[PDB]
Formats: sequence, structure tokens, C-alpha cells
Amino acid sequence: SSTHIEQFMPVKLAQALANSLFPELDSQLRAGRHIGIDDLDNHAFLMDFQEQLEEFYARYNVELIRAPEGFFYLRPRSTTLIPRSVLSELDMMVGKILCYLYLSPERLANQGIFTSQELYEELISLADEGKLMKFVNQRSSGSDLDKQKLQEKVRTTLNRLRRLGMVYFLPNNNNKFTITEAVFRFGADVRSGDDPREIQLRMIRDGEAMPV
Amino acid sequence: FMPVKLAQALANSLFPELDSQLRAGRHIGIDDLDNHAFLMDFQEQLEEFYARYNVELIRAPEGFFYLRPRSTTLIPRSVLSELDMMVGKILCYLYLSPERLANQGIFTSQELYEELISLADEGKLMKFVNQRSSGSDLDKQKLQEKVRTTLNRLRRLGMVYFLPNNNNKFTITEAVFRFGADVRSGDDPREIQLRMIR
Amino acid sequence: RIFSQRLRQSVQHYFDNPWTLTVANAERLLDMRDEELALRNEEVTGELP
Amino acid sequence: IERGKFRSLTLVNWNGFFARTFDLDELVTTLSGGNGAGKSTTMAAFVTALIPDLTLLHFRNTTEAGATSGSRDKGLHGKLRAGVCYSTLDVINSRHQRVVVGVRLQQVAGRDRKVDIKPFMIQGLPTAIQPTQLLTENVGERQARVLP
Amino acid sequence: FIAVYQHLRERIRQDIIRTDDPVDAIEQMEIELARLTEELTAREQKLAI
Ligand SMILES: Nc1ncnc2c1ncn2[C@@H]1O[C@H](COP(=O)(O)OP(=O)(O)OP(=O)(O)O)[C@@H](O)[C@H]1O
Ligand SMILES: [Mg+2]
Repeated sequence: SSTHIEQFMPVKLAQALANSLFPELDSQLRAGRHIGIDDLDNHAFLMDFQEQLEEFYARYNVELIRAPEGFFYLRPRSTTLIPRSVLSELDMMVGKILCYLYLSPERLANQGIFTSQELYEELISLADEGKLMKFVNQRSSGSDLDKQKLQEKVRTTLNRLRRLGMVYFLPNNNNKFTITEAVFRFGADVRSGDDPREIQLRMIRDGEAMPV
Repeated sequence: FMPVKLAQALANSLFPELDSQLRAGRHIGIDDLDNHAFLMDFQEQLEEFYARYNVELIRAPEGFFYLRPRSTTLIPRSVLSELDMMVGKILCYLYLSPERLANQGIFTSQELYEELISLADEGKLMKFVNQRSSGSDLDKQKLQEKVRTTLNRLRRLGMVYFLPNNNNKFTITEAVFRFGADVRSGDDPREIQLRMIR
Repeated sequence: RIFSQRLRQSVQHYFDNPWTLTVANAERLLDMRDEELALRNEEVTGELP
Repeated sequence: IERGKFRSLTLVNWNGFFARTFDLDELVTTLSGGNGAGKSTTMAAFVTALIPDLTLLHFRNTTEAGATSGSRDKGLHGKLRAGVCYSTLDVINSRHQRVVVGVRLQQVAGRDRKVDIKPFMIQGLPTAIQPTQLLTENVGERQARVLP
Repeated sequence: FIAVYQHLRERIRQDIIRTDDPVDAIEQMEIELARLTEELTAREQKLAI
């Protein structure tokens, strides 16, 4: 009959949009936040109405995507109604290191709690320290002032990742934090044992990643 | 459940776009025929929809629509520069009576440049560029640059419409009144606008 | 012993093919800068009832 | 136990009231007068004084009651005059303590019809002091002035 | 067919399941399922008391 919700919208979609959780979630999602398993409320909500949300957001020319690890996020198309941006290479270095830290069974005994110093120590253990220092300053040659500047840039970028939902600080101590599964997106270039060039091409074609 | 007319409104094809614009802070004037008509038709429900975000949907007395965030806003907030307000107030002044005969609604960047320069105090100008600056060519150039920049910002707001060509000539919309002064019985708009500018 | 090689070599050689992820970065809501609050002072007077 | 009571309500520099004090009753207080006399305004001043939360305050007409309107104007600004304004309550505590609660109201200059609120409280005031006199200064020949 | 396999290979979740062979991955997944079921049984027993 006329004047009936079904004329304009599916009942389940209207039911979802009327929920008290939606505005928060919407706001966040648009801002680029990733949603993992720990924030139950949100995650559960997402799960319950997945297809309706996907269909909804489609209107905007944006894909609501679900990674295999169980985390949701937004990927805009070329014709997107919502702006799209890219992360910095330092963010990538910290991202891939946070990923290796999550996997490491050697540190699993910490129960997920890591310290900025441990992250920094792992990073310098693997990457080329003196060549990476070039991004901090063109004249960097291992001076302590420059080493402290690097540490502060790391602290800063880490704080940005926290806002993206990739890491959670402790309630009372800011020198310590916990990881989430959303970090696995930094491994998108190697999860399949194939030619790196072809993988990279595939990713840029899918809109996952841009070059610099 | 959900009110039937609200579901109808947000089902409309025009909603996503307008939503996007609104959230950005854009002002909808009488110029945007379809968007303005849509808001006129579904205001009673859109106000409720956006109240869920702790954001207010206001229709100005002149006729244009816009969003005002509360302290508790669910939408990330951003704020304008001093220079921004300066310029805005300027444009509000230029929405004058002799304007009709002077320019037929179409201005140029130079009009605003020179008006800005002429009407403002030096000190605040300096404050806008850098306090150490002193009446130098380069300073003026940078000021010009900033002017252009801010103007573009404003165009994003919908305050000013650029004529479709590469040159910098534009027309002022009614929504610029948001910058304007308080009006009291019998007060002359020119005088009160200048009084705030001073 | 599957990912150790897989991921370490990626970090070690990243700069030969630097790549960056994409994220939704919706615009912030522009608002008026709050000017210093200016109240109305008039020293009103009147006859007391 | 003796329950507390509201003794009186005072208005200063409201729309139509310069300085007026209503003495409340123990059970019922009635306001009468033709349309536009100022009864609803007195109600609004009381409530304002009670709950200064500006987010909440919304004085619709009695007609259009119950319609959630989101009106552009909450209707408080117009009930105030230029300059400083007050609204205060005198209360007798169950402890037989005299306490004076209130608010300082003031219009905001600018295109938006906004209002400023500053709560305050007074304890231990002597019983002989009236709020009307406490809030005003006698300047000139019986031509008092309000003080910030 | 190749395409199918390629498609699937990316979709693996974490390190303990990194058998690059999808079909091989299946069983691991199912193992997880059983594990999870036991944990759920114990937790609901705790909830009752
Ligand atoms: N916000 C306002 N702006 C301007 N004038 C106002 C405002 N609110 C009330 N007034 C005017 O103040 C006067 C007092 O109005 P008010 O509603 O208090 O009177 P009243 O005696 O309660 O009337 P009624 O019984 O008809 O409601 C009226 O002239 C009304 O028009
Ligand atoms: Mg009335």
C-alpha cells in the first residue's frame, strides 16, 4: 500500500539507519577509521547489517570493505563523492614494523602491550638507520639531536595511526600501547608469494595503493 | 521504525551529494534551484536527521540554508582564519546599492584587493602576513597570494561564485550576509558594516 | 617459516618500489572563528516601583 | 520535618519590567491580566533561573505545543532589554537557611541573537535585605541604576 | 582456474594459516572452528554459575 516504508527503502536498511550507533560509526568511517574485533558494539553492528551498509555507501561511489582478518574500512572509487588521501612513507615504515610486531610470537608474552622504545629498537634493527635518517634531515649523520628528532617524528606518526584505529594507548600510560589486526593492510604487497610487480599493479588497479 | 517522509527524503537521488556538501559547510542559496527546493520541501525531517549528529540545520532569514555545529558535534570541526573573516566582511560591504550600477553583479579580484588594502589598518595587515614585515613589495605579493587563497576557500563555502573562465572575476551571493553586522531599527547598513570593519 | 622472509625482505627493500595505501579523508566542517565576546553595556536607569 | 519553600522571584531589566519582585504563596500563586500583559514572560524568567542550560531552553508559544520544531530562535533573547539583566530566587531551606540563587543575563552584540548567562549564589544574607535594593544603586532623585 | 587460485591466495588471514595452498588452508580453518567451539562451551558453562 501507499505511504509504506517498503516503497522507498528496505526495512532492514531503515532499521539500521535508525539505530543509535549509526551516527558515531558513520562519522568515524568517513574519517578513515578501521574497525576491528575489539570494539564489540561497532563490530557487531557492522556484521548485523553488512549488506545494507554496503548498498547504502555505494550511492557515494565508495566500497565498504571487509578484510579477511575481520576488519571493515572504506575504499573510495575514482569517481568518489568523498575525498581520498594517501599515507606517508614514514607511516609505512612504522606500519610494516607494527605488523611484524603483531606476528612475533617471541613478544606474545607481553599480552599485546608494547613500548615506543621497543618499536623504535625493532625498526632500527631491520631498516637502514643512516639512510632512513635522510627523511628526518638531509644532513643527518647519526647525531643524537637528529636521533631524538627521529624518535619524536615516530611518536607523532604513531599518534596518527592511533586515530586511524590501528593501535590503542593504555588508559593511564601513554608510553605503552596495544596492537589490533587492522595493521595487516601494510602486508598487502606480500601476502601472496608472487612477482612483486604484478602484485603492485593489481593493487593500484583495485585502488588500494598509489606510488609516490 | 522511521518516519515515512524522512525515508522518502533520504531515498531521493539528490541526498548524497547535498549531504556531502553540507557536511563540508557549504551554504545553499536560492541560486541552487533543485537543492534549495529539496530543502524547502523536507526541512521538517532533515532538521531531525541532523540533530542526531549534535549539529543544527538553520535557514537564515535571507533564505539560505547551512549547518551549525554544537560543542558536542559528531562531525569534526574546523575554523576560519582572521584574514578570512576580514575578507568576508569586505564582501558583505561590497553587497551595496551602487554595486548594481558599478559592476552589474560581477566583480574582479582587483576590486577586492584594492578595497582590502584601502580600508584596513596597516597593523592588522602585518599581523596577517608576518609581524616583522614592513611595507615591502614581497609582502604585498604574498598578501595577494593569500587573498586568492582565501577567496577560493570562500568559493568552497559557496559565498562567492567564480565566472566560468580562468580569469579571477566573480559575483557575490546573498549568503555573504552571514558576515554582516547586527541591524537595529533605522540603522544604515553602510555605517554599521564600516563600524565593525573599523 | 613462511612470512619471516616474505615480510623482512619487503621492509629491507621498500625504497626500490615505494608504495602508499589509500584512506577515506572526508572534509572537516568549516566554522566561523569565534570573535571575542562583545556584550551590550548601557548603564540602564529607571524609576523604582 | 518542615519542607523547604520558595519565597519570592525578582526580575530586573526584562522586557516591560525594570525591577519587580513577586512574593510567592505557600500553596498557589496566580497571574492575571489581558493578552500580552507579561504572564508567560514571568514563567520563563523563573524557569531560566532554575535551569540555565542554554541548550535546553526553548520557549515556544502555547499554541504549537508539543511540536518539535527546531525553530531558528529559542524565544529568550527578545524577552531581554539592552544592558545587564538579572533573575533571582529566594528560598528558605528545611534548615531555616535563607539562600539566594540566580543568574546574570546579557544580550550578545552581533547578528546572531545570542545570550550570555552567569550563575551565582548568596548565603547568609540578612533577613532585612531585599534583592530589589541589593541589585540596584540609588543614583539621583529616586532614579536608581542597575549595577554589574 | 588459475585465476580462481590466484584470487583465493590473497584471502588468507594470519601466519599460522599461511599454507599458500587454499585447499590446505581449509582444514586449518576448520580446526580453528573446533577450537573455538570448545572455548565457547567452557565460557557458557562459566556464565551459568
Ligand atoms: N521574544 C519576544 N520578542 C518580542 N516581544 C516578545 C517576545 N516574547 C514576548 N513578547 C511580547 O511581550 C509581551 C508579553 O508577552 P507574554 O506572552 O509574556 O504575555 P501574557 O500576558 O502571558 O500573554 P498571553 O496570556 O496572551 O500568553 C507581549 O507583547 C509579547 O508580544
Ligand atoms: Mg503569554
